[PDB]
Amino acid sequence: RRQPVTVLLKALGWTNEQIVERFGFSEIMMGTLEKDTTSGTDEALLDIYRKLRPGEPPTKESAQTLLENLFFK
Amino acid sequence: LSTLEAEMAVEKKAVEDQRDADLEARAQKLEADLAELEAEGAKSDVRRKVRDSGEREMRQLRDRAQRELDRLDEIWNTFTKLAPKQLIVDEVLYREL
Amino acid sequence: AKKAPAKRAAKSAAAKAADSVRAYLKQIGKVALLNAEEEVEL
Repeated sequence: RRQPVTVLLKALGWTNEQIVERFGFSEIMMGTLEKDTTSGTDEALLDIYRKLRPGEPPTKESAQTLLENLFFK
Repeated sequence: LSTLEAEMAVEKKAVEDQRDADLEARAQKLEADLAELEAEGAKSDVRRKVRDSGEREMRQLRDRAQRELDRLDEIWNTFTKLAPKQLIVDEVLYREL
Repeated sequence: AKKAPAKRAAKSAAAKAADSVRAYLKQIGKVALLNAEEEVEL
């Protein structure tokens, strides 16, 4: 729990303007990114990494492949 | 407690002296290098990216010295307030204690 | 990534935190692999 849907949309590497571009008519789509404090796409992967794999200090090689391997792979 | 605090102060100071010594050397190096950059005709944005890179390498040196100053303060605070039933999860800290 | 590498220091937040084998792997990971010269030394 405690996971905003916006923090992951940035985890793919999409910049916020894309959120404002794709979200559009969605008001809570902007307010969720407006409330979310995650700055950067790699920092959001880290907030996702410690919630998904608690106990293991991550690596930029492991932080990126985690999301890719989980679903897309 | 007296001799311990006294040995901790010197230790924390020795780290401080070093941070200063190291930080002034990296600054003079950047002064020397921005000097050659003006000696030759050098694009303005190139002279600033040398300072930007040089400024950032300094923040690293200070941050690292700060980390050790905090690690040392954590050691001393922990040991002075130390009481039975307290829990120590660091184990690198615990080893230092 | 100069301010990101300081965020990669969240690896420190991980070393402070369910499975028993995960627990044992965390600790054996803290040591460092020797090369041929050190093995002889030891």
